[PDB]
Amino acid sequence: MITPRTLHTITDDDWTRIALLARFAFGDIEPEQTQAAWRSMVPEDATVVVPDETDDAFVGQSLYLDMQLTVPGGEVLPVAGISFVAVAPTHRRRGVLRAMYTELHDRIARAGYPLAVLTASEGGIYGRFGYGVATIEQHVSVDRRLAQFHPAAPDPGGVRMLVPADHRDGLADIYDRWRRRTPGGLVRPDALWDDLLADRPESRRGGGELFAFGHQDGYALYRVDRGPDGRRSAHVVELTAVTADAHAALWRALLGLDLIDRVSIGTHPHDPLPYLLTDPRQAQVTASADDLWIRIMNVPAALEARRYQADLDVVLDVADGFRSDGGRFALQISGGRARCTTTDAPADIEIDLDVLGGLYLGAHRVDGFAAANRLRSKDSELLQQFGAAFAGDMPAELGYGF
Amino acid sequence: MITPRTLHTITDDDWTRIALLARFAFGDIEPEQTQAAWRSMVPEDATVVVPDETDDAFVGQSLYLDMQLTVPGGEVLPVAGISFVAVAPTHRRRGVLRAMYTELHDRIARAGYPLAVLTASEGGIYGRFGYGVATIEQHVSVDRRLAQFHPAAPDPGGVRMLVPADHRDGLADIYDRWRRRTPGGLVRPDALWDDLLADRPESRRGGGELFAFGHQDGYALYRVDRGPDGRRSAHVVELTAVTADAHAALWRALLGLDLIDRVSIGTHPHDPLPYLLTDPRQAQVTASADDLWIRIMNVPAALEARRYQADLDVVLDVADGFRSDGGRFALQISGGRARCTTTDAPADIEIDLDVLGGLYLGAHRVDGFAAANRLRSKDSELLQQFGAAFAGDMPAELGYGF
Amino acid sequence: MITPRTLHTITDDDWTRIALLARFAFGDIEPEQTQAAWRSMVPEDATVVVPDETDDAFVGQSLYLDMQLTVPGGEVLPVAGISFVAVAPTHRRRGVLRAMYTELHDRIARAGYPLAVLTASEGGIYGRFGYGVATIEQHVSVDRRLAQFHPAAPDPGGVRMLVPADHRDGLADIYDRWRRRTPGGLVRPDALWDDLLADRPESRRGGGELFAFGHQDGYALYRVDRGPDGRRSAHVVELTAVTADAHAALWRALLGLDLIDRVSIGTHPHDPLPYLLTDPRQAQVTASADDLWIRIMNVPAALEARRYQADLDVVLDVADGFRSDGGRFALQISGGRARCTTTDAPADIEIDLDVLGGLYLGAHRVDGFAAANRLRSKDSELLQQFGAAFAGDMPAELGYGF
Amino acid sequence: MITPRTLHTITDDDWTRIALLARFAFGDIEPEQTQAAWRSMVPEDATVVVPDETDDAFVGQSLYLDMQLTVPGGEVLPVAGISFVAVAPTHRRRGVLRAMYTELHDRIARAGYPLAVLTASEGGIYGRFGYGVATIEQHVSVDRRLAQFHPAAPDPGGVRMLVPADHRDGLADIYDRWRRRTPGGLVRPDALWDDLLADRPESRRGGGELFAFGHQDGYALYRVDRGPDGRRSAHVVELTAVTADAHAALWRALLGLDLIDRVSIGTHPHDPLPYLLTDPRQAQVTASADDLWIRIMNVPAALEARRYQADLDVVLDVADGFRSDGGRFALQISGGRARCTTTDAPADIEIDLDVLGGLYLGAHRVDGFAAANRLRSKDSELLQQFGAAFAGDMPAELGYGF
Ligand SMILES: NC[C@@H]1O[C@H](O[C@H]2[C@@H](O)[C@H](O[C@@H]3[C@@H](O)[C@H](N)C[C@H](N)[C@H]3O[C@H]3O[C@H](CO)[C@@H](O)[C@H](O)[C@H]3N)O[C@@H]2CO)[C@H](N)[C@@H](O)[C@@H]1O
Ligand SMILES: NC[C@@H]1O[C@H](O[C@H]2[C@@H](O)[C@H](O[C@@H]3[C@@H](O)[C@H](N)C[C@H](N)[C@H]3O[C@H]3O[C@H](CO)[C@@H](O)[C@H](O)[C@H]3N)O[C@@H]2CO)[C@H](N)[C@@H](O)[C@@H]1O
Ligand SMILES: NC[C@@H]1O[C@H](O[C@H]2[C@@H](O)[C@H](O[C@@H]3[C@@H](O)[C@H](N)C[C@H](N)[C@H]3O[C@H]3O[C@H](CO)[C@@H](O)[C@H](O)[C@H]3N)O[C@@H]2CO)[C@H](N)[C@@H](O)[C@@H]1O
Ligand SMILES: NC[C@@H]1O[C@H](O[C@H]2[C@@H](O)[C@H](O[C@@H]3[C@@H](O)[C@H](N)C[C@H](N)[C@H]3O[C@H]3O[C@H](CO)[C@@H](O)[C@H](O)[C@H]3N)O[C@@H]2CO)[C@H](N)[C@@H](O)[C@@H]1O
Repeated sequence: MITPRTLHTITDDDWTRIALLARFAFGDIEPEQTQAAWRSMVPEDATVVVPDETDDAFVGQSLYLDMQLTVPGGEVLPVAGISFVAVAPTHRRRGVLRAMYTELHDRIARAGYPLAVLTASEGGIYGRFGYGVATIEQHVSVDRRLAQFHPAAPDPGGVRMLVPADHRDGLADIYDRWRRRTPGGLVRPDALWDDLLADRPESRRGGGELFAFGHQDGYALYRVDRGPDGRRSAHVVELTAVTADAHAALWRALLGLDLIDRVSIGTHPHDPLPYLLTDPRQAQVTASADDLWIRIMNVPAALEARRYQADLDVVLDVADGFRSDGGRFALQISGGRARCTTTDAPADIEIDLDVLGGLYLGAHRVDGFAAANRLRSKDSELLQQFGAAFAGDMPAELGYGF
Repeated sequence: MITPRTLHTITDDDWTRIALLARFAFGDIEPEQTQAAWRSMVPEDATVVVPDETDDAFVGQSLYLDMQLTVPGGEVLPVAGISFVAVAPTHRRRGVLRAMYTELHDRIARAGYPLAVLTASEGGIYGRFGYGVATIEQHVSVDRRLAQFHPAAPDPGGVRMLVPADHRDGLADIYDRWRRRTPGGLVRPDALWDDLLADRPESRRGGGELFAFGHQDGYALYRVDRGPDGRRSAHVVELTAVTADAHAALWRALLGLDLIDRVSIGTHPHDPLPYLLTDPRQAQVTASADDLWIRIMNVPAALEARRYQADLDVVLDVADGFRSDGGRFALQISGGRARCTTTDAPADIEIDLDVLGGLYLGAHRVDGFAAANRLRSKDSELLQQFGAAFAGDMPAELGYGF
Repeated sequence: MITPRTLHTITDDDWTRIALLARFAFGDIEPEQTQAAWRSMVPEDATVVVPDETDDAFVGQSLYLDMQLTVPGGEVLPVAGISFVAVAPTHRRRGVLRAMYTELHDRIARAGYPLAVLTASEGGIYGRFGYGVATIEQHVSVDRRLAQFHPAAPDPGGVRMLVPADHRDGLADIYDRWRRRTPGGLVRPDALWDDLLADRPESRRGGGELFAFGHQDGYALYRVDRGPDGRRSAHVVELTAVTADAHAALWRALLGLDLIDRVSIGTHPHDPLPYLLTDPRQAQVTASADDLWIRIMNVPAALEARRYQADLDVVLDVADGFRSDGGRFALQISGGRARCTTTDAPADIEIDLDVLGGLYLGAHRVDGFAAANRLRSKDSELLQQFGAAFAGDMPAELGYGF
Repeated sequence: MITPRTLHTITDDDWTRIALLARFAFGDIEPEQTQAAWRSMVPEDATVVVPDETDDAFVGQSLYLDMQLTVPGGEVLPVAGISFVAVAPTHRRRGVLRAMYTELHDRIARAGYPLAVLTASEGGIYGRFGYGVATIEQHVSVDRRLAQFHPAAPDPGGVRMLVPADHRDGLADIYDRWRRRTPGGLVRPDALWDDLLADRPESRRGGGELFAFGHQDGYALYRVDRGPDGRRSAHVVELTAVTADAHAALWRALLGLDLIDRVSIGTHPHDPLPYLLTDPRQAQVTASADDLWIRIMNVPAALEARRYQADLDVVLDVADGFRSDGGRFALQISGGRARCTTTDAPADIEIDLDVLGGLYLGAHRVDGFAAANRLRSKDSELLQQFGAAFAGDMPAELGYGF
């Protein structure tokens, strides 16, 4: 009783049927405008579902969004943004997920995309299907009362107080400038902008209505919120800056607010904030989570489209235990650019598709993977070269979650 | 108007004074015998104090340890380790601290040391003097019952259950082989060993009673504790491993304790553990914090000491605002080795000595300091090269605190 | 080089700038018709703001409300209620505050107000400007199920349960009766009652709709809420009694609710609630925090207005390091009343202006101040006599906060 | 059934009976040396027990310690400190406690004591027996990191660190100088001093070993304590200060412990500590609670021993539902000194014996009692004159627990 039919387009009864299943698997009723916004991002032939005994509702679902992701060196690639994946609580353990994934990857594949990307949702299983953790989110916390900036620290001022809803075109532009300069940057449709700034109480979790700071080269969205204390603290929801001074002047404004005791952000790994303060201990790094996951769908494409931090000439055997996207490729990186030729010479390096996925925005070291035999070579030193080559120019940051 | 006094040698009465201040200053301190080992490690003319208006106990105290740190590429350097620094709460008011630091650091240079090192005390100002954070601890924490090793991951066995005090010599040179390999490695006199494996109730601190896992190329000391819940959790006091075989093996043993709920450790930034499991989410990285602070006491000595990761030719002006260990240097790095001579040439890159110290073990990135003007160049990729070169290839781990 | 600017009258696109600033600066934006009411209370030429270089929103703002304060002895003085003072977290450190406070106080002075009053908010630098804490607020928690009145203790009854809104006038009259009897007493404009009984969800925390109790001489507003447990307790929001029996009878009421585990109230220091029980231990006193602060603007005006508890023939040297309302005064107090007149004699007692302020409503002892050398006299008993004089019969208590 | 007998002295076998019953009723068995300390204090014919059927153990116990309370004006009286009151939880609800108290209070009365005193515990019924709350213990905490002393504030200097053990005499001497100035000052026998510095761990509340700060005119005693999250608060157990400076100097000391995030203390109502800080808000009053309770045994003797702050000539009717120590009394106060003789004329103020005991150290304001009818007079300004007379120059602080 398992066959998946790929929706050519998402009718209003299909979406209703999907927002039912999705509601069970993900929690709240993301509001009408938020999902419509999401629905608008779905290329056609991009929704694989599995119906029930009587085709009244769905008992499995998936889809990818049509996205454009920046990779190191600056190129944008179109990526397939896998999401709204759910199998009914009732039908699990009967292999619905796998069936539906194969069909969605053959659709993702035929539709052209070089990379597939997701965020991890609880209970998901991703490694064996070839997805690796590509970016890291690091929650960092500053007690504003004791933080005090370093002498050398920039102090560019020129930060306006903003109503975010009134500067859609303004913000969205700042974001775009950063997007083009930062790996992990997704393009964000006017749809989502419209929907973010709206400040739906629903999507709202973690504070009240939305405050915003503005700079010619950056902006910051944050919410205030009280604890059991009475004592409030600020949570930064997005802080996007395109110049160092943007970034600095914003952090300066943020620790400006006398109302609040702490400010926390969910940032990327090497954020400059601590180095801005006289003493790094004043900023308090308190978690490191996975953010963006990545299945490389077409090796040569993906590997050539990005730039490299060291030079390397090697044959690379990619294991793929789900599809046939691997094989042996000849990686040849010359002045930080690659030419990734299909081969059947012997290999220098064996790598599982999920770990090629992960290295890819330069967020990892071969150290963990190698020591875990997901990254093999008779030649210890070459494997260090490989990692250096794949290391990132700039710290990856996913633009937004999906 | 206050002059400090260098003690040619620390007497029983001195030490009593020193112990008394350091108790008020650091909290009811180590046992008598731990104190005895630290004392053991203080060379001559290495103690600076500000005597009380009449000498009973001191108003100000500082000394340094004779130590031996490992730098990248395995060279070992003698380093001065600034410990038991403290100003009696009754004189934190009047500039005692700078007085001692000036004298103590004078002493440290008269003695030859290329580096001064310390771990941070609450209340200490540090970069002012040229100490920068040079290594990092991530607090990783795995939920045993849900963790799961990767199918790929090595399962070498080789683990012996241990009573720790009973293989003091064995453990001790596993740790040496490690020390010799890892940047950050402090030598560890047997005085310190016998103190730790003595496993004293006061110096137990956070948990129950040391357990040990032994292995031909690694050990793991841990303590179990249970809190209000009724449920236990292991905390790893130290895990030293020389092979990735030792490490996997040790970690397999660790996540084998049915007794245990979570297993916490305090380790370096790019630890194999999460890569060893099927889903990097099973391991939960929580907090990242400073470990080891460095002040470079002799730029050419220390710069020539380690090895590097790109080539580099640059003239470096190094800004010290405490002593005069500053100045313009030719930094010439090829094939890893560096030649660093003093010069009158115009500088390509300015750098503040406290950030030169931080970068010294390969720990950070340039982006942060650059962003804050603690590191400048009109050429923006000269910087990117400089950084690229100072980077490490073994994550730096401070050997123990002091 | 900043010149501030007085708004002779508040515009609509003036009130817009002010709310926006205020929202950035005090957490939430209180409901519209809350703002409407306050703004209703701002007299002419009583708003001081600082425009941006652009002059689009405000980067500094402050204003006073014209009010009506009761002092020891029942006299009622007009008082500048300093409110909404706020500085954009962007132009911080630019000392706009001194620029504004200095104009806003010239205004207050021109207007002829004897006192200025405020409630404190985070970051507020207040003593520095001659403000002093003038009333104290004790929080109290009775656990109903073990509480029980004393045998001797009044049981008048006469408490109706009310719906708050419907007896707006009735409430208002009762309040007013209290006000004229109780130093601390602010007049409450009808605008404000309306907004109070209105009970909009947005400035309710913590609890639900607003329950109430009505005695001929007293009333009690409160909210109930489920906490974590989730067991319920009642926050008394405001309880006003003119006679001991309304006090008794209302407390009786409050403690007879059943949902309730405990009843909590913020109230003044010598509240007879605990004296009303068989054991004061039933009535847990939780905190003691600042409420109303006072800056004496016209020393003679203000001193003369109230009346006193001891006699006193002393020469006062009020010290003011912000403005110039200092000087030496012959303060002679005979049987209640004081004639304070400016003079040239040397001093007996010297006294910082912020101290005179806090001492004004009686709720301090001179001991603390004297110890700090904020209250200096060479004559030891003179000081203790000053205290004697400035004490008061009715415990001071602010009417409501702003 | 119940017939209490009054031990002439305590024999070693009698003490074990009491230590037995005490453990059941109080939990920790105070170390041997503690118990001896108290035994030391128990005078002749001062122990009252009820034995059980076999006459092997006791099923009800009580005694009083011979003590020395300091009352207003600085005169010391001998007071009977009721201690160690127990009833076997087996024989509770049989009237054991009233029986025991009645005889204990003749012993006290016939002994010649004008005051019984105790620190309340458990349940703890105390009102009816004539005991009222006499002194108050307000808990204060200071976030050390944020607190600043007011510029005006003494910085007297003069504080040393100590091993408090090695300074018992000079400590006790300072304590003595304080005890004779402060109402509530108990005399502290060497035995007790010896037991406090004994620092035994099974009587150690609020931290680890004892720290000391000594001044010639005061000392602070505190423990340090580490929270779940590894940050230390330091809790003062005793801060005895004989002059203003010593008080300033010691706080100035305490707040200078970089180790410590907050300091806390259980102190008296009007301590100067918040007044010493530039903003009183950095100090936080966090509880207010009963300390010492008092029963007046002999009204005339007691009222004559203390001094007063006003004058009055009144007939005082003292209620008493447990003994007949009440009566009507001519109370005339002038010069702050009172003569009090029995009189048969008719009364102006009728007073419960609770509230005379409670009002005795000048703690309370009479408004509370009067509202609750435990204090009564027609003439409403007579109550007011009574209270005014009964207030106290020095804030009262119990010397130590018992
Ligand atoms: N594949 C899992 C996905 O889970 C989704 O649910 C959400 C979450 O799972 C995901 O949360 C990500 C988290 O994975 C991730 N490890 C870290 C990240 N901080 C979170 O994202 C969060 O931060 C960014 C703000 O910059 C926002 O874009 C996002 O709304 C917010 N929830 O962001 C998704 C969108 O808010 C979808 N319900 C589902 O379509 C999809 O399948
Ligand atoms: N100069 C500053 C120093 O502060 C010191 O303070 C002690 C602690 O602050 C320091 O603790 C460090 C901590 O700062 C640091 N941020 C991280 C580190 N993990 C802790 O160290 C801890 O872990 C290591 C191994 O992990 C152990 O060997 C060590 O005993 C343990 N305390 O280790 C020191 C000794 O435990 C000393 N009191 C003193 O010698 C010295 O003045
Ligand atoms: N300068 C502080 C001013 O506070 C205002 O904001 C609020 C707070 O400052 C103020 O809070 C005060 C608090 O300061 C104060 N130290 C103690 C008091 N418990 C609180 O007030 C609270 O209690 C009283 C009744 O008990 C209520 O009337 C009041 O609405 C309530 N918020 O009550 C105001 C709410 O009406 C104004 N936005 C602004 O003028 C400025 O922030
Ligand atoms: N309640 C009756 C008494 O309780 C005693 O037990 C102890 C406690 O009751 C009493 O604790 C009191 C507390 O009741 C009291 N109402 C408030 C006070 N904070 C506590 O006292 C505490 O702080 C004081 C300093 O103020 C310290 O001297 C003392 O170590 C500490 N116990 O201090 C007593 C001894 O430390 C006796 N076992 C008993 O003889 C006696 O009947």
